[PDB]
Amino acid sequence: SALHWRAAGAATVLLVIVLLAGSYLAVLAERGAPGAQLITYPRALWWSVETATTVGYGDLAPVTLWGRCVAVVVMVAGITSAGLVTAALATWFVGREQERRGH
Amino acid sequence: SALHWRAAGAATVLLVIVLLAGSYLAVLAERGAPGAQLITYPRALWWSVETATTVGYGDLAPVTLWGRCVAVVVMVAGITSAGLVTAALATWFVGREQERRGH
Amino acid sequence: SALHWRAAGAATVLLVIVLLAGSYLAVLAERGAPGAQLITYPRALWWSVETATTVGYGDLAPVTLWGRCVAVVVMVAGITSAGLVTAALATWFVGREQERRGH
Amino acid sequence: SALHWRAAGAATVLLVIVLLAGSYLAVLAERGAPGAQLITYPRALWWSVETATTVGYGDLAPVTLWGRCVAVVVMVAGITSAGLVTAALATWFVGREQERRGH
Amino acid sequence: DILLTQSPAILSVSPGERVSFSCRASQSIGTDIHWYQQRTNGSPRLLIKYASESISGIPSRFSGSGSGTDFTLSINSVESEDIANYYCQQSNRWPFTFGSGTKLEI
Amino acid sequence: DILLTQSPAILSVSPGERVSFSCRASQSIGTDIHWYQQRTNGSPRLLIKYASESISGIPSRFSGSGSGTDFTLSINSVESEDIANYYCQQSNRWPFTFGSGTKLEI
Ligand SMILES: CCCCCCCCCCCCCC(=O)O[C@@H](CO)COC(=O)CCCCCCCC
Ligand SMILES: CCCCCCCCCCCCCC(=O)O[C@@H](CO)COC(=O)CCCCCCCC
Ligand SMILES: CCCCCCCCCCCCCC(=O)O[C@@H](CO)COC(=O)CCCCCCCC
Ligand SMILES: CCCCCCCCCCCCCC(=O)O[C@@H](CO)COC(=O)CCCCCCCC
Ligand SMILES: CCCCCCCCCO
Ligand SMILES: CCCCCCCCCO
Ligand SMILES: CCCCCCCCCO
Ligand SMILES: CCCCCCCCCO
Ligand SMILES: [K+]
Ligand SMILES: [K+]
Ligand SMILES: [K+]
Ligand SMILES: [K+]
Ligand SMILES: [K+]
Ligand SMILES: [K+]
Repeated sequence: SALHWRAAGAATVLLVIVLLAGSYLAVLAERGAPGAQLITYPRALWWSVETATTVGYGDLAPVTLWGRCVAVVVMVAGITSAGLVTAALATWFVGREQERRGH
Repeated sequence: SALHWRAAGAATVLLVIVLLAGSYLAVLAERGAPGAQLITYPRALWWSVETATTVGYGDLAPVTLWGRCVAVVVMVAGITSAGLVTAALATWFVGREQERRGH
Repeated sequence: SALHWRAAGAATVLLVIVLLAGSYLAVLAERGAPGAQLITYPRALWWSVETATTVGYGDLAPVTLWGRCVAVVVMVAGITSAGLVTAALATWFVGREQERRGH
Repeated sequence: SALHWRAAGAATVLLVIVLLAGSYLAVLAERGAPGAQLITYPRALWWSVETATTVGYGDLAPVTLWGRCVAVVVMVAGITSAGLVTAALATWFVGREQERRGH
Repeated sequence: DILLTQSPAILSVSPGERVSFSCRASQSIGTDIHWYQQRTNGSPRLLIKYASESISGIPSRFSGSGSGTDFTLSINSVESEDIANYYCQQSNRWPFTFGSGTKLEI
Repeated sequence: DILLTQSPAILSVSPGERVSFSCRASQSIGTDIHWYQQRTNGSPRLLIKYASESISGIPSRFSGSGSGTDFTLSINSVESEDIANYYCQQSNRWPFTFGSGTKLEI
């Protein structure tokens, strides 16, 4: 298939992997830090999603160095995914407008 | 009309529907969870808008599994809408620059 | 000048106007609601900027219907501005790549 | 190399510089304001990253005029970077689709 | 769960004086407090919603104030028909809860 | 609503000593506290804004400190013309509220 759609689907798959891996690693990094709340997996998965989408309610946040590094990877995976999809959409619309005008 | 404008308008309509449906479903999911604040419709509609735009002040947030799933649909509808509009804008600008340079 | 640059500059100007007008209107809407914090202009201007950029720390947020409507206009002006600029950037890059490849 | 990739890499470099400089300047601006929390460099660097990505959990936020001005530069550097990368991605996808269709 | 404390449980006033009922929430609940009047053998009647908002059909001598944890229902110049029990109720968090009631006596 | 507690209500000092007025807020209000002086039959006069910021025309022996819930107005070396009532006022949440005042006596 076309490259922009392959890249978008790839990025969605990788994003799902980053969300799951980041949830696991966030708990691993944050347990052992007194006061940390990112310490059970279901709510860590929720936190990783609202971090990837850049919503960040602030109901949960990492306090350790490694938990925050994981957060940064999650943010960047989410923003990159969303950028990839926007660009793929733009590419589709541009090509269909080229055809509709007769190139 | 052109596809990118039809897609953008469609996405705006669907987004409005997602905001209203998500507000209704958030209250339905969150009532019954002790401590939940997303439990009356006017402030749930406000929450759904600040979630769709990815602002997420954190004045309100869901605590249940289903309320958080609804939140995820709202985030994705909002980010997709904004991506669709950016791409439609890009398509418009690219075509007008093609014409202005003489193709 | 080219349309995408005119549209981006227009949007930046309008955004500045929306930030100032929204700060004024937020204070006007929120004074009179017990508990409201968006009630003096300097911190209301700060709130309007972190709302337009979709950061939303949550240090400040509106509680009234009209203050929240103003917030929605600010969010949409900020997201639209950022979309307009991304699209103008895309248009510039696409045209320069067309020329660099010889059309 | 092509302009959109040079611009994206430039923007990533400048963003890293803005994150480090903003962390230093945030601490410099906020020390001396009673109640301020953005006052040590490691957590200021973390704050600058979650501000640049527009996540904004709200675990930390500036309270002074200059700390908030720094925050605004960080937000805009982050949003511009992300816009630049999306536009570079769009340019790449558009050119590869042009070639795949035979121009 | 939000505990709502109404104290004192009995208020004694003279005709035509201003009376104030106290309602205190165990944590901050914005303005999400509603006030009901219940006369002897009657069903509760909403007086004030969201701490201070009027209800149509309710005499204007009723008002409410406060936000956060501390709420006040006020009667300008009490009269005989105000003799009743008065309840606050929060809707900030699930479940909704009621205060234990203050009796007005003249 | 923000309750501001000024205690004690009367402060007795000797000429030239350092005096400190206390103002405590019922919840955290950053540095959004302002201090006024009112002499006998005079109107209030702003002394200190945002907990610690100077006002032009106010003698430099006045200063303020604190953040969160606990605020202090200080007079370096009190003199006769400082005899007055002293009020704090918050602007963090609507409505603005005043403390009940501390009288300075020499
Ligand atoms: C290594 C393990 C990583 C994966 C963890 C498995 C999580 C299991 C979730 C289902 C169990 C429900 C328990 C519970 O009570 O969950 C909700 C709170 O009631 C929490 O809300 C959540 O789990 C948020 C769900 C977020 C959806 C993300 C979808 C991504 C597109
Ligand atoms: C199934 C029902 C779903 C729809 C719910 C209907 C909501 C009614 C709102 C108007 C009643 C006002 C009551 C009130 O006091 O509202 C504001 C708080 O004072 C709350 O602010 C809000 O309602 C936020 C408004 C957000 C605007 C969203 C616009 C989308 C582009
Ligand atoms: C109708 C009036 C609307 C305009 C209001 C005027 C605001 C004046 C700001 C300067 C006075 C400083 C007082 C003060 O102590 O300000 C900072 C806190 O110390 C607050 O931080 C802020 O004011 C945030 C500044 C945000 C910058 C926005 C730039 C947009 C690109
Ligand atoms: C002028 C100096 C500016 C630079 C400051 C240097 C910061 C040093 C960080 C490493 C020391 C660890 C100390 C510590 O305990 O750090 C974490 C809390 O435990 C804080 O989390 C953080 O430091 C957040 C890291 C954010 C990563 C940003 C990556 C950008 C792509
Ligand atoms: C950012 C990817 C690496 C995260 C590793 C986390 C391990 C935590 C150990 O304390
Ligand atoms: C995410 C779309 C389905 C949401 C269904 C919510 C129903 C809640 C029932 O407890
Ligand atoms: C959203 C634009 C209109 C805002 C008007 C605010 C006026 C508040 C009056 O209470
Ligand atoms: C926004 C770039 C300039 C920031 C300067 C900060 C210096 C703070 C001095 O109080
Ligand atoms: K974006
Ligand atoms: K955000
Ligand atoms: K955001
Ligand atoms: K946020
Ligand atoms: K937040
Ligand atoms: K908080």
